[PDB]
Amino acid sequence: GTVNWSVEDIVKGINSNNLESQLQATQAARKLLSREKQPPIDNIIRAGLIPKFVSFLGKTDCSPIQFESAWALTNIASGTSEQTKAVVDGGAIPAFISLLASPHAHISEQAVWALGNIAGDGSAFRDLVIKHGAIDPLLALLAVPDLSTLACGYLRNLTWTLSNLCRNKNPAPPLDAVEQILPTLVRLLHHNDPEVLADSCWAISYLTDGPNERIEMVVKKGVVPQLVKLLGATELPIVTPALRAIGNIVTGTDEQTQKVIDAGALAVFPSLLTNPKTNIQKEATWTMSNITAGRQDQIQQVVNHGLVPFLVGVLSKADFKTQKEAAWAITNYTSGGTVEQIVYLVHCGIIEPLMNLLSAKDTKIIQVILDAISNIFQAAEKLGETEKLSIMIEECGGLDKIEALQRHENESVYKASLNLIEKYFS
Ligand SMILES: C[C@@H](O)[C@H](NC(=O)CNC(=O)[C@H](CCCCN)NCc1ccc(-c2cccnc2)cc1)[C@@H](O)N[C@H](Cc1ccccc1)C(N)=O
Repeated sequence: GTVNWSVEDIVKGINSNNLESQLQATQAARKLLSREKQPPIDNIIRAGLIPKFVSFLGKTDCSPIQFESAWALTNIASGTSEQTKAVVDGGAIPAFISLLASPHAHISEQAVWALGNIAGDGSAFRDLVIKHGAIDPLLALLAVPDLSTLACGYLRNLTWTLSNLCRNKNPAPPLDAVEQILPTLVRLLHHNDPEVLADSCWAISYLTDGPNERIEMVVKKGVVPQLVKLLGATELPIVTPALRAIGNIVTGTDEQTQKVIDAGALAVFPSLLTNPKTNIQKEATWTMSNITAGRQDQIQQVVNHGLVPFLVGVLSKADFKTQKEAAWAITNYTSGGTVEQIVYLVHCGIIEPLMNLLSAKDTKIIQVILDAISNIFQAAEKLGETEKLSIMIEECGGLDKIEALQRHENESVYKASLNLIEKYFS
């Protein structure tokens, strides 16, 4: 009986002095805003309905209209940024926080979902939600001895909303709020529900997307072994953020990187570096590029796990963005590796695919490769084997690729390749 109302009818209903008529119009409004094709959010907004919906949130005496208006507002707040703003400007945030305490689960859950949409909109709304004190009652809802006694959908919404409080940058969330949330998050990260695990991983991946101090704050909570385990999951919705998170951690200090290696991450990388999903392969290689920028003993652990041939593989054939990542991994490896580790690199076949990418119409990857070639010559210099390396590069057609770079637009390149020609090619 609340199917297909017009906005004018809804307004008439909501403007009556009759709580039941209001409830009926609100429900009608909810159903409109729920329809799949082009819900008329903006018409609803233009009709001045948000303030009325928000005031309906306070009707403790009429829980069904609390629920319908929460749902209606939620549909609106899950739209665009201006639509979300309209919900925030109607005073929704404290009214939703009050509803977290509702004795009716379906109402509390709706409030959880609404705050998640508002906080997920941007840094400023996220921080406004935190300032209105959302975190304490959100965490209080998860304060049970075993998470398994909570309804599955309920727990998924809470996790999702928690992950939005961790999301976005400029600024990152307040340090205080991260610390408040982190222990619950570590807990959710050990729960056995794929979606809760996915969203927990996303949350950790956001918190580790920053300066080493923020990375530290997560890593000191001991999540890395669990991340590595999730890194080995079969579900792509779990692997993807676990790898993003692991990728962020290895952009940190050598000590933070070492915890990733100690947890056994490198054992998962043969499958990641050959993963059929392009973005996994790409982020796996990025991750390697940060590990090969570590200490020589960390480069050595890459060698020991048999990962150099997989780096040669990615460099040889892959999506171009992934190959760019592999080039970095190589330059970083050659930059910091021992002479013996660089010799090993060449013996694995790095030279030919390295040269084939000198044909890439991209300035940065050329600089990166030319830099790597230079590092390898510097290793050959310490062994007096510069000439043998020269013959190697020449025979796989690499020399012609380098002379052609003499004839190149950018001159950071141009001149790097001429340094190479003069110095190592008669
Ligand atoms: C831009 C650059 O500053 C960010 N990436 C880093 O790895 C930063 N790391 C360092 O500077 C280390 C610290 C040493 C760490 C010690 N363990 N020094 C050696 C080093 C130098 C250069 C590279 C390099 C540069 C460019 C590309 N690939 C690798 C890697 C290591 C950027 O790529 N971030 C991603 C982008 C992305 C994420 C996922 C997929 C695709 C892209 C993101 N936030 O989404």
